[PDB]
Amino acid sequence: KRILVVDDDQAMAAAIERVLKRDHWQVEIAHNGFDAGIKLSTFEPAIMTLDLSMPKLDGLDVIRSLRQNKVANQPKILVVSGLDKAKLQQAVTEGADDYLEKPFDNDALLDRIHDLVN
Amino acid sequence: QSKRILVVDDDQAMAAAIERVLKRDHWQVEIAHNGFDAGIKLSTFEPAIMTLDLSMPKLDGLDVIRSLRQNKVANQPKILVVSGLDKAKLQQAVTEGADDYLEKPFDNDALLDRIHDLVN
Repeated sequence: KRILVVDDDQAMAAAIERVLKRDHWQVEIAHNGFDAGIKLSTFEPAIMTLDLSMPKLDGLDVIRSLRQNKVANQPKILVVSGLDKAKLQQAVTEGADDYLEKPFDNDALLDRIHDLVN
Repeated sequence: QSKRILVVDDDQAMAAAIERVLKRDHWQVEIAHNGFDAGIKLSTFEPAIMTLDLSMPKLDGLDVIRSLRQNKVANQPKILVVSGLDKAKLQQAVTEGADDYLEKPFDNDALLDRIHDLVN
């Protein structure tokens, strides 16, 4: 029941955290790649939400590095789409498990999360 | 103690030149070009030393140092900060916990002196 939220947008990351805390999830937030990298084995989560509109983080390369470094505890990757769609389609192709598109409901978030583990 | 060094730098050529000097000096080297790879390799490779470039436009070296302190990572490497124009960022990195620094441009033997000083 551990969830890592990766987003540079602190207000959005906080808003995501609130909805997950209602649905009884333990949340950690990373605003950058390094912190996301560390928390992947320091917090050791089951699902990682990964925002694809981070100017200083490329989601594709996160997915790439995950499956090409033979990392243990490799979580389910829920990709959060926005401005781009070529990025989104090749993130799922690269190895994102499921996605959310802008805009998404709080229920659409939790149903995506529950479909990912069950 | 080990001979493992993680070189963190987005400049592929600078990271390759650092790696060449360390390899020739009998160190085992991995490279990360971005923060996520750096953070992943810190677990999977467990370096004794991490060299951290302060001129990475997508990585703030202060965030790396603070993330290591705040998450309380086991078996942390010693951090050699590699600094460019921003002198205030250099001093901030050192005060916040960087173990040593190296100012760019540097010679091969200046790199080696720092690396050897961290392990001695």
